[PDB]
Amino acid sequence: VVGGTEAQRNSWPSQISLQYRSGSSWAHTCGGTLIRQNWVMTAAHCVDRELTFRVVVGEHNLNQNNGTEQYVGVQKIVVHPYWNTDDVAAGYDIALLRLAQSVTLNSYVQLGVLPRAGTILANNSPCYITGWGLTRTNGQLAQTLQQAYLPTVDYAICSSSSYWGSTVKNSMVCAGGDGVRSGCQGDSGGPLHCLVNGQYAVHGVTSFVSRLGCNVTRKPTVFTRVSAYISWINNVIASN
Ligand SMILES: *[C@](=O)([C]([N]C(=O)[C]1[C][C][C]N1C(=O)[C]([N]C(=O)C1=[C][C]=C(C(=O)N2[C][C]O[C][C]2)[C]=[C]1)[C]([C])[C])[C]([C])[C])C(F)(F)C(F)(F)F
Ligand SMILES: [Ca+2]
Repeated sequence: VVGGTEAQRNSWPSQISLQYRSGSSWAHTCGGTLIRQNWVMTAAHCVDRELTFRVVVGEHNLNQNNGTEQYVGVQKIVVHPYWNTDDVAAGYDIALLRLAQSVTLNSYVQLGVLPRAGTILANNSPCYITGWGLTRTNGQLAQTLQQAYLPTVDYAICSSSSYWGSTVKNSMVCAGGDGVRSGCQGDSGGPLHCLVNGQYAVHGVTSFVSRLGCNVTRKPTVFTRVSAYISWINNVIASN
């Protein structure tokens, strides 16, 4: 997250850290959202290669014991059928991970609330992106969870030529693009929390940024629109 600030410990209890076995240790590779005691929602591009993964809930500082963490292995990975590894702009960047065990919900570990199917946010809606990604374009990962206010840019504006053009589909959500705040490498798969009628709901799964850099004017961070995949999510969970 570029242009943000450290979040209050455990203030985004649905945020998870997706890590892979790097021989001797574990390395953070993507964010994610806990949606069931044993299911995590993330980006397909985070898990479309054969690696050994684990999920950390109740996390804040990646390098120190905070005393609120729970570590659990990933048992099954379900990538969206239409996803193509080499074509992020086509969309369908979403995947569900079935955990080896159910985590214990408490003050530090909670389920993210999903929007009703088909829900579309008004332009400039108040949202926040959270993650341990780079804090600067070509910078380094954040040790502690960061957050940044990232208001939505509606589809009509986002798909305009001065913005993303045809690269963005209606199955995506754009947010930010002021050249100051944005998602960045390592934030992928994480949540875009939007405040709707007093409650925060996870409207997006962090997907991609421009080749020009993370924080670029008129190049908002692009998210998979969660409300476009509600039926799929429900079907996968029920069949597995
Ligand atoms: C993660 O945290 C990050 N996500 C990414 O890095 C995503 C996944 C694959 C590539 N990507 C990008 O953001 C990159 N964007 C592109 O590759 C890209 C190329 C071209 C176009 C475009 O304008 N098009 C026009 C017509 O032809 C092609 C499409 C759009 C996008 C970017 C880095 C250059 C963060 C969310 C940034 C991660 F991927 F998991 C990571 F941790 F590995 F980084
Ligand atoms: Ca920790």
